[PDB]
Amino acid sequence: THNVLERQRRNELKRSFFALRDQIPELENNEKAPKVVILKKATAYILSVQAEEQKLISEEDLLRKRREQLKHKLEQLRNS
Amino acid sequence: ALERKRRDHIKDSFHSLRDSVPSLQGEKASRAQILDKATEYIQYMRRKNHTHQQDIDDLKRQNALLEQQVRAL
Repeated sequence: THNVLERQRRNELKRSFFALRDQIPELENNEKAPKVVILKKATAYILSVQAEEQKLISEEDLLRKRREQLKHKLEQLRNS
Repeated sequence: ALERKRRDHIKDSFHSLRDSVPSLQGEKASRAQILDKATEYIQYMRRKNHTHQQDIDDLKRQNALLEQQVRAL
């Protein structure tokens, strides 16, 4: 009874591993990637997209400050 | 002796993965939930980084135009 429910959790965990692996560019459909590689590579990839998000927010903030600087300069020239 | 070390690496790597997923913060999630939440978070972050990169491209185009308006004066 618990033996059939046990294999059902094992099957769902296996599918969960594949779905995670399918999200990692370095592992995408790498058929034989073991469990500990999927975990470690998923962690590394997650940290990379968090670092990327921080970089883009920073770039975006600078561009917006440059935009306001440029608009102020344009307005100053038009009124001088 | 090679099997207990390998499952101890699995356990540590599950903990590290779980700790990197913000929605799992302070949750003793199951292994299946850790995997599913990390998959969903990766998909959410990929879209969010794509949107940010498109906003950046827009700002670069606006700024290049503005600088041309400035230089024309």
